[PDB]
Amino acid sequence: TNFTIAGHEEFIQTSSPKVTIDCSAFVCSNYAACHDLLSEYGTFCDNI
Amino acid sequence: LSGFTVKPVATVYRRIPNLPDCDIDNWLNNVSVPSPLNWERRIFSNCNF
Ligand SMILES: *[C@@H]1O[C@H](CO)[C@@H](O[C@@H]2O[C@H](CO)[C@@H](O)[C@H](O)[C@H]2NC(C)=O)[C@H](O)[C@H]1NC(C)=O
Repeated sequence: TNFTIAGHEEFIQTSSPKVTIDCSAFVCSNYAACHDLLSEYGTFCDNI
Repeated sequence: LSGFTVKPVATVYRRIPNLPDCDIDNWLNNVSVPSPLNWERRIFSNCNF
């Protein structure tokens, strides 16, 4: 016999933080031997 | 591109001066050589060698 109007809310996730990883700098710091050894592995960092 | 790092511009060197010597040669060249059954031990700390 009588009515009103209610209000709801809804959140839908759309985006996400764009995470970029420096594979070379993460696996090896500023050291020469580490980079020299990592250069003999392949393209793992490239694939990442 | 690949990462980089700021190159150092100086060098810090801090050490305690005016310290005695360890004198390990006087301990190794003693006239009292023990045996493996009663081997001896001397601790060297706070000295220069
Ligand atoms: C060589 O060994 C002797 C015998 O262990 C040392 O003489 C003893 O030295 C200690 C100190 O490290 C003293 O407390 C003892 O009284 C000494 N015993 C003695 C004199 O019979 C001696 O110091 C060692 N080093 C040298 C350079 O001789």
